[PDB]
Amino acid sequence: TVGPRVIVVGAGMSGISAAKRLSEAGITDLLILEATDHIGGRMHKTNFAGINVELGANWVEGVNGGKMNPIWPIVNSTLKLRNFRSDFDYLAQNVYKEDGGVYDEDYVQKRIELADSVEEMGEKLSATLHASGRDDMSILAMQRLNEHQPNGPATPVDMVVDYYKFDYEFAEPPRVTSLQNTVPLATFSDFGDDVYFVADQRGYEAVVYYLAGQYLKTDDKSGKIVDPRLQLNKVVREIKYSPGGVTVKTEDNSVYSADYVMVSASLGVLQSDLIQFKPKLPTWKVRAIYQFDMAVYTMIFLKFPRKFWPEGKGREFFLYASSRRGYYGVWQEFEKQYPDANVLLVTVTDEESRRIEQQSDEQTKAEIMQVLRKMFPGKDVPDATDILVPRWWSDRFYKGTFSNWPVGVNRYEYDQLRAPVGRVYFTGEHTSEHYNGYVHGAYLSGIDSAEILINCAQKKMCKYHVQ
Ligand SMILES: Cc1cc2nc3c(=O)[nH]c(=O)nc-3n(C[C@H](O)[C@H](O)[C@H](O)COP(=O)(O)OP(=O)(O)OC[C@H]3O[C@@H](n4cnc5c(N)ncnc54)[C@H](O)[C@@H]3O)c2cc1C
Ligand SMILES: *[C@@H]1O[C@H](CO)[C@@H](O)[C@H](O)[C@H]1NC(C)=O
Repeated sequence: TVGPRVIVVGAGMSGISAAKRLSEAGITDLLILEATDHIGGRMHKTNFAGINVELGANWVEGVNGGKMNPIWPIVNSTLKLRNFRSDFDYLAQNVYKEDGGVYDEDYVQKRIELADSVEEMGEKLSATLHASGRDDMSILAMQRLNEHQPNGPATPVDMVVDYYKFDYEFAEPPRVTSLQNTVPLATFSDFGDDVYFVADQRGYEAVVYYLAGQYLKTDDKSGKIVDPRLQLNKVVREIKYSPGGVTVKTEDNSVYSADYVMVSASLGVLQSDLIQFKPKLPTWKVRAIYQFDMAVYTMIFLKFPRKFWPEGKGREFFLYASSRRGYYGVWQEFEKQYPDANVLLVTVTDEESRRIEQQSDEQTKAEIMQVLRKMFPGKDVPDATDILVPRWWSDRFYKGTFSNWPVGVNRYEYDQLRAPVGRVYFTGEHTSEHYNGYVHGAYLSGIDSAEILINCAQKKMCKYHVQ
């Protein structure tokens, strides 16, 4: 109403957080333009076969550690969102042979232990690397170094173990991933090694909503955010920035003025042509944008006439050691989370995600049936009655699921990513210093971006030195 005006592009986690931090400081003249018809962004639930499941973020990652993960209190104490600790101690008993049945546990255990040791030496190595990133390498290069081979895990069991250890976490193979920025990982180093599966019918998005209703006006009766400051179905298509101020044009031809703009759209959106910047963003910034990775993590859901898979102690997570690396490999059954549901969850990432998103649900269901018959022969496995294939990559407002730190990108040029250009500020998981790719990362990045601008608006200090 009175003071500087900031336009926040996008009402995701970091978007909502940023505006909240801005409000708190006094900058209340905010306008949040959100492309979709809902806040939450990549924190989004949907109805699959009469239950609510997550399309996007599904875990609170990093719990029980030396520092409190800011999302965990909100999830466990404040909203008391239904969630369960994920236990992976029994994967050794649950790795399926490409053709028929499981491997000898004692065998698989060796391979897991071996894999863990190679990664532990990765940590030692990573701890010695110069902070300039000068002597950084891919996770694979390290793996090769320890295993004394021209290659990383090359055999069906080893690979699915490798996939589970890395791909299943970062949504890209070890060979594209920076050793120095994932091994070890601050998310786990700081907040603990535990991850917690949110399975609450309100949605994991309830966290975003909770935060949003601490500064945005909500209807006393229904609870729906009624604040005129949040505008849904507003698709920012052009940002005009000059010494004087900023213009923000949306897709319906509205043009807005403000003193500053906070961009919370994903790295993939920035990488696309969705938001045009006039004038064009400096080279240094563009090169930072296009060198970072916007990975794709696809959570394929399936429902079945009956339950043909093992349930009980250490049965939640099972692997499929395909000879075609990353082929329908990581499986999750929901006996605890959605009792009597008959839903399985297979995760694919990266190269496979792009294929699968592009093909018909039927074609996919077909492929998955085949695999499931091989995993459980001498059982009668019914065709899946329903399939869900989240198409995040294909979606213009996301163009991926989360960022991954790639080999080549050093700490400096990562900072160029978060750096502002004029009155154009950036936020989102991909700007998060130590927690890119994560809900908390997005959440904390909101606060940091906000504070950077607040420091400029109020304290009148606006030179940002990239480091
Ligand atoms: C499949 C998947 C699984 C994941 N797994 C985990 C996990 O379980 N645990 C965890 O901690 N994190 C995980 N994440 C990552 C986590 O979801 C993100 O780090 C976090 O949600 C990012 O929030 P954000 O505000 O940075 O981006 P977003 O949530 O994408 O916010 C951007 C918002 O801007 C909007 N938008 C984009 N373009 C425009 C525009 N042109 N105009 C106006 N609005 C625009 C979008 O609609 C969106 O609402 C997962 C993500 C996905 C999708
Ligand atoms: C979450 O809440 C439960 C049940 O109220 C409580 O016992 C526990 O302290 C919390 N769990 C974690 C991991 O913080």
